Amino acid sequence: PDAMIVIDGHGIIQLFSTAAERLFGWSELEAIGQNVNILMPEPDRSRHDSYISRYRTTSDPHIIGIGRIVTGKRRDGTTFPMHLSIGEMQSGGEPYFTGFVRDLTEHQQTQARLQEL
Ligand code: HEM
Ligand SMILES: [C-]#N
Repeated sequence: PDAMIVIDGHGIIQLFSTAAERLFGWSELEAIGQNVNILMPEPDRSRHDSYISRYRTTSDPHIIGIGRIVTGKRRDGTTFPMHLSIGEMQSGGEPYFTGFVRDLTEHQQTQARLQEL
């Protein structure tokens, strides 16, 4: 039951788990109705809707069901690495996407500390 975010086909946050609140700093009510791009930094932020549009038309997976590390952005403006897995679903005839997130800040810190010593 980690950080899970569900968005519609236009990238608007539909569900936002409790763990996602603790990780991103946004309450579920504040997040719901916002675009998922509020969780990442630029350039990705301004680019995110184009990535979603691209996929929706080419039916071309780039990261759907792949799993990878990106940098996300918390409410206070701080950035952090996180592993992200996007899953695709359908409901009411329209696409929905789910993102499972695993915070990796601690890992990056440990790795960094071990490097500097
Ligand atoms: C918060 C950190 C995130 C960042 C930095 C990020 C970044 C990106 C990038 C760079 C792409 C396109 C990659 C490519 O075309 O190779 C992309 C695509 C997309 N993202 Fe995100 N994303 C984030 C979170 C999310 C979340 C949480 C969702 C769903 C809950 C989501 C849904 C999508 C979808 C549906 C696409 C298009 C899928 C595809 O191109 O196959 N993203 N994202
Ligand atoms: C986006 N992944």
